[PDB]
Amino acid sequence: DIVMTQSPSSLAVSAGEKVTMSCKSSQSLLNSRTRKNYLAWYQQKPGQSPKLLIFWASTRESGVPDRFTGSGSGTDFTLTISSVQAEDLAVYYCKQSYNLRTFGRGTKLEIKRADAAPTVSIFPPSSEQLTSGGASVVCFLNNFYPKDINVKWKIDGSERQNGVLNSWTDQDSKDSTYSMSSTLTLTKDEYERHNSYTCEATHKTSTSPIVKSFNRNEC
Amino acid sequence: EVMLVESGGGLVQPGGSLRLSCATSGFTFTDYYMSWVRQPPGKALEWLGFIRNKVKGYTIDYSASVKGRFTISRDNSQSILYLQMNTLRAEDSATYYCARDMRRFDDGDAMDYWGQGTLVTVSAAKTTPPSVYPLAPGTNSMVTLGCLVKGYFPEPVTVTWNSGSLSSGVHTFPAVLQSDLYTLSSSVTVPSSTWPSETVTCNVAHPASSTKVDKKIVPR
Ligand SMILES: C=CCO[C@]1(C(=O)O)C[C@@H](O[C@]2(C(=O)O)C[C@@H](O[C@]3(C(=O)O)C[C@@H](O)[C@@H](O)[C@@H]([C@H](O)CO)O3)[C@@H](O)[C@@H]([C@H](O)CO)O2)[C@@H](O)[C@@H]([C@H](O)CO)O1
Repeated sequence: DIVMTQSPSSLAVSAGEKVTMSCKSSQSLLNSRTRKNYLAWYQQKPGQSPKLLIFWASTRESGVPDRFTGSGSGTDFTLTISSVQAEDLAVYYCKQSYNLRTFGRGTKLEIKRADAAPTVSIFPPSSEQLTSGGASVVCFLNNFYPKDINVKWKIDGSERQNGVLNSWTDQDSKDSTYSMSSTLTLTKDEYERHNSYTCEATHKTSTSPIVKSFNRNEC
Repeated sequence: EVMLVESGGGLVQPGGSLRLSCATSGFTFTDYYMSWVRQPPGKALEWLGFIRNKVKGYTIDYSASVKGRFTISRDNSQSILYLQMNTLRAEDSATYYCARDMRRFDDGDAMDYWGQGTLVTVSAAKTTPPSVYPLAPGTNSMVTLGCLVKGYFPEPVTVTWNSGSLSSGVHTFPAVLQSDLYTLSSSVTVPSSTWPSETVTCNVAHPASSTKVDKKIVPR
């Protein structure tokens, strides 16, 4: 029941820059006999299981790049990532092993990169979905930055916002971009009445919306 | 090659029980403390307890959160780690990991290797299979395709393309809930000099409804 607190909650840093985060313990993790602190650091990249980086506060686990460094004693600990790489995108947890085990609540490391415009694709309802009387028009906005983007479904010129589901991916581990998918769901009889289906993103990389569309009657 | 595979997760009603297992290999099982750790969606890691190694007599210890409610044990003949969970609540819904813990104090101490995890959803809602819909275009050296996986409950579904050989250029979007039914989509970008001359198929798996589906992305 040693309590572990981490700070900052999250932070954004550009590739190359140094990062430092903190781990604080409600009790000392120092064994006076072994003269070691029982603190471990873990890396959990997006959509992955955690990976060990450091144990004994500062011992670098095998295979771990030496740009990662742990320091500290007793109740105050620190993980440093000199020169951050895009691959370093992850949530970092500290953990005491002095008495059983207890994790902190993590420090999320986001990557500041250059602005990037989405690649937009649009997809009409599949014939097999149409068979069910339902209709989903799907749009992919891939590899863009930053995360804040404005996607509006223009049905026959007029915005919709009715029956829309959106979902963002975490930051990419390679290029540090985001992707998102917008799915507009109609009934089939709904889908036939209208013809023009436009997916458009207004992103901070342009005052001109990026837009893709098809006409149902041209399919 | 050290390997940890979690099994036994799924949809389980509130108040229900469930036994997770964790097959291991690539190392000498009895020598290691094995730990269970969990992670609710969008939440931090929580150690639930461990079972020690042979030298320690395989004694067990727990976190206060699950102590007296969860039971850890190990089959040393098969190198399999177990976790019995009782009276599951919403707060128990999470991804459950097994991890290889300490061997020798003089060496430490930490969780060396983790499994992929197995997901538990404590819920009254009924398991429902997914419809998998192929997403083809209605034209520029690079074509994007997709799969719509429409709910479907509970999480997760697995999506791969061409059996996992298509991993780069694959974006899979977190599932969004819709009246007790999840929807997710996946997208792959391949050179258009390559499609549809070569096949692009998505492989969706929903272990809970026992569904496995292959959806070929055909033109038109
Ligand atoms: C009362 C302490 C006695 O001896 C120690 C000491 O310096 O405190 C600790 C001894 O620790 C072990 C051992 O056989 O090496 C290992 C301990 O591990 C665990 C545990 O199993 O619960 C898990 C570890 O990650 C860590 O959390 C430790 C704690 O730091 C508490 O020690 O607990 C544990 O299994 C103990 C066991 O309780 C018997 O003491 O044994 C050992 O290092 C001895 C040394 O041989 C003589 O001083 O020092």
